[PDB]
Amino acid sequence: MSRDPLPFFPPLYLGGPEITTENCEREPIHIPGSIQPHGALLTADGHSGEVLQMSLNAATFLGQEPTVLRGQTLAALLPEQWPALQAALPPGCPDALQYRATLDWPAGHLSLTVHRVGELLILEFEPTHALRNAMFALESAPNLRALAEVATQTVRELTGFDRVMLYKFAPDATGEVIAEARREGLHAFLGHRFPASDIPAQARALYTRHLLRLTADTRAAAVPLDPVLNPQTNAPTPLGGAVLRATSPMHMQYLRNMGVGSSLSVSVVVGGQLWGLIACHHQTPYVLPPDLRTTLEYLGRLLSLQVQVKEAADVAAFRQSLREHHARVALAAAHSLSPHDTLSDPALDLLGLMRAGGLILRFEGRWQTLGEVPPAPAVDALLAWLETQPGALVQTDALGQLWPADLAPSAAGLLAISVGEGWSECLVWLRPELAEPWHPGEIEEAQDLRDTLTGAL
Amino acid sequence: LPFFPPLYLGGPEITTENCEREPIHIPGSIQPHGALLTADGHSGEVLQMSLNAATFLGQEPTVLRGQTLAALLPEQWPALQAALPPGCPDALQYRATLDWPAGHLSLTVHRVGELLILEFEPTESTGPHALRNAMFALESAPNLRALAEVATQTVRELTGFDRVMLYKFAPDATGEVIAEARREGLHAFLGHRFPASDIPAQARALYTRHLLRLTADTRAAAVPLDPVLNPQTNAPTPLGGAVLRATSPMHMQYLRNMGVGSSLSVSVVVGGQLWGLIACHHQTPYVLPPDLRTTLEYLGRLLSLQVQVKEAADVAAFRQSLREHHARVALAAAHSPHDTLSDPALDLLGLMRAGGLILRFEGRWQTLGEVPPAPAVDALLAWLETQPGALVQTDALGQLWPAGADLAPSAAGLLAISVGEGWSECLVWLRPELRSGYAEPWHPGEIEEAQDLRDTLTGALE
Ligand SMILES: *C/C=C1/C(=C/c2[nH]c(/C=C3[NH+]=C(/C=C4\NC(=O)C(C=C)=C4C)C(C)=C\3CCC(=O)O)c(CCC(=O)O)c2C)NC(=O)[C@H]1C
Ligand SMILES: *C/C=C1/C(=C/c2[nH]c(/C=C3[NH+]=C(/C=C4\NC(=O)C(C=C)=C4C)C(C)=C\3CCC(=O)O)c(CCC(=O)O)c2C)NC(=O)[C@H]1C
Repeated sequence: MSRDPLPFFPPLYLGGPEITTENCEREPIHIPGSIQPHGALLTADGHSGEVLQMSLNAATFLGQEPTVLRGQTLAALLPEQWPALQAALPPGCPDALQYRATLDWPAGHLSLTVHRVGELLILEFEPTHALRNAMFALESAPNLRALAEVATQTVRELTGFDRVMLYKFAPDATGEVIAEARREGLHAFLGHRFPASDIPAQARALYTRHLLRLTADTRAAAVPLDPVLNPQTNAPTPLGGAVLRATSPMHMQYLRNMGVGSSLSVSVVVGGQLWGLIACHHQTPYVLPPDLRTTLEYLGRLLSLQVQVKEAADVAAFRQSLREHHARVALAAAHSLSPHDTLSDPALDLLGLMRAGGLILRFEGRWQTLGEVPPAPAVDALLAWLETQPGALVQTDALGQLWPADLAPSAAGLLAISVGEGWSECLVWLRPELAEPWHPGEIEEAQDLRDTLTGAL
Repeated sequence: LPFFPPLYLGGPEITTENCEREPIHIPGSIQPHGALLTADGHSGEVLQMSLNAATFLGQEPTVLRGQTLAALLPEQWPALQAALPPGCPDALQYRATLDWPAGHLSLTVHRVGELLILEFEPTESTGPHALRNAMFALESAPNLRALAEVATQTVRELTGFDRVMLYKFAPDATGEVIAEARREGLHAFLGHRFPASDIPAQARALYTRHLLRLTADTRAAAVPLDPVLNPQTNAPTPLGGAVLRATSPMHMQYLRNMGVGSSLSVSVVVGGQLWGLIACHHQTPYVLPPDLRTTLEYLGRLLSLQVQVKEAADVAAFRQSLREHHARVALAAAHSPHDTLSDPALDLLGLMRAGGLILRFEGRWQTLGEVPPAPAVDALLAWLETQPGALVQTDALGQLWPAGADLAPSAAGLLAISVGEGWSECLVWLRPELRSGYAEPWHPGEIEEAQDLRDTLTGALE
């Protein structure tokens, strides 16, 4: 889930491998060299504004002759916008930043979206309060599930989409539909789980930076960029920040198998990490208007923050229940005439403090244990390994990977603190293999215990 | 003690002595840049109208009253009932655009009790999308101060307002301008502190529920509702959820003293509590368009969450630098509280950057540092006993506790925690007045540190 994606294969127009379920992660979805036909795309030099590339539908769509359009400057094409465009998108700005305008064209009202990648401007053209009311229901939501339900119902009312889901990522990057608003007659996805590869790592990475993407018509063929390569670089044009970017054929096929005619998702990003997706399906082709997409992008940002805040409160609520327990222990440690007698007291329940299966206590050149632990030789080896570790805290949810593993029945997870320096005196909490991850609160609680014990002893 | 009656019910004239009792939610009047109707929730019979309704709606108030929303708004009336069902929150709004002989007309409707309130104002996505672009700068902001600066700069670019401030409330409801974006030439309010009464309790309460309010023209007279009382109840019409609500005259005077021609603020609400305000000033009258107001309401919601997150990070960063000291204190508390907590080695004074400290335990008290004399301490402790909860904190003890204003040399700022219930045992950190009546504000990290101390001591002593 946090892993960097494997490096991309070349695209099909550069003779790249055919994409299968075995090589999902390596499809270069960001450089399809093509767009969706409900809009037109130009690329232009960031300095001169010379038009370098155009989609093959762009001449017809803008009503200019191909030869005339290619080579023209944005000064000539977009005299009113060109000045504002340069100011809004200065060199080195993020590629997610966008200049947007509304044009009159000989095709009525036309939406223009511009963004910058490297030395290249990418211009996308396409034809062109209920949220405010849902904000109360969003704020009121007493938990993540309730919030998910409100979000999906809200988005469905906004868009008219036949299905709207909140898809939540597990730490292994598998997903679960935790909420769903759907048209009567459709079978429910609610509660269904899906493998990591249904949204592969390069997609999840892309979706952490570019927060909305869509397929307007799942039966429509992509329109190529001409030339397909960027003349500046003689390399593929990055289209990750372009909403008109052509969708992965693999995914479009998957959509068609689901009888989905149109699709849209918005990223839910929490702590720089992709938490989930607002996933929308329509049975029929549907170009969602640009202004409504803006609304969904806003909803995504709001929901992201609501999750971050709610999760922070769960953490704080959990850590509060470790202070009461910690106080009991600090009290005992203050009076202690021997850490062995005090800390091994079942009444103190140092096991339960960390939701551990086992605990090793070493003090005064001897150790003892509570709960399920490895046998004495394994404990001795564990302690000998610990001595080699720098710092005063070691924590792992898979001891095997860090310390190559046979202790996994009782000691798959490990959390150890030095009570002083050198690990001559220490506590080691152990957890069995499924280990259940140490909560960040349990880690800080261990740090607090280190201080307390270091002082008291 | 209750709100005073409004002026049209012969209520007291509002002064600096009786601020908190002005019923700002029932002024029985609106701002003249729009029109307001009220109507029965069931029948849609028009019950009240602003005396200017005629300019906006084309018809005379007397003529319009008695007609139904079915007759007046045939297209919207069906949708209006569905959007605002009985018992819905009063913050919920139906909105529409109407065609009128003169561009268009913006209609905003909301429901209070058995009453629908309809607001009409003239109207004509640059703003919504300009917000989208600012979201990156908001997310990027590395701390609360930087976030505050981005927020104010963003709002100023959206609106064109001459000044945009982020006003943060202390827990005693005193405030500080923690960020400011202003036109060239204006003197800065940044860092200035203001007493609780500049935004009084009933205003702050209203602002926790209704998140945007404005004064379009600070020299323009409010337009009365006719009749002023609600025929349903023979009582004042709640206008708290109406953006056209007339502004408190006291506040409008304050705005004029500041050379403010137009004012708008958005509530920053964090944990159901008013955290602060995005406060906007224009030197000249300015009706912000309805669509831009919608944008600001959205920004306020977003910023509320961004503030909570960014502020939590500042607190954690601050408390990390106090961990060694905190541990020392927790260790000592785990072991007579008088002997332990008075120990200079613990330095409970320095923990909170305090000048003084009162320790009450076992029916006696003692002090460290600069403190008031015994009778003042006894009075302070007696006042504390009357306070609800287990934490009292103030950066200006005088404003909250007027009899304690004379303690300002040693006790301008106060932070007190109960170690039992009822304040029989407590700690009181004191700070001197700044070299008026304000002490250096308590950092939110020092507050949570105090809460942690409370828990530890409460547990250890029981
Ligand atoms: C070889 C890899 C495969 C693959 C590729 C793939 N998938 C996406 C994007 C999406 N896949 C989604 C999956 C689901 N949609 C649903 O409705 C459900 C279940 C109810 C699932 C699991 C979703 C939501 C997306 C996001 C895009 C969207 O909103 O429509 C991509 C990237 C698409 C692009 O941006 O170009 C790729 C390459 N899909 C597979 O199933 C595996 C075999
Ligand atoms: C004795 C009465 C007083 C009084 C009452 C009062 N104040 C408000 C509302 C506001 N006061 C604000 C204060 C400030 N604006 C600034 O620019 C600064 C500092 C530079 C401060 C301290 C603000 C921002 C508001 C909100 C309204 C707005 O956004 O303009 C009310 C309620 C107004 C209403 O909603 O009807 C009342 C009754 N304020 C005083 O200062 C004293 C004179």
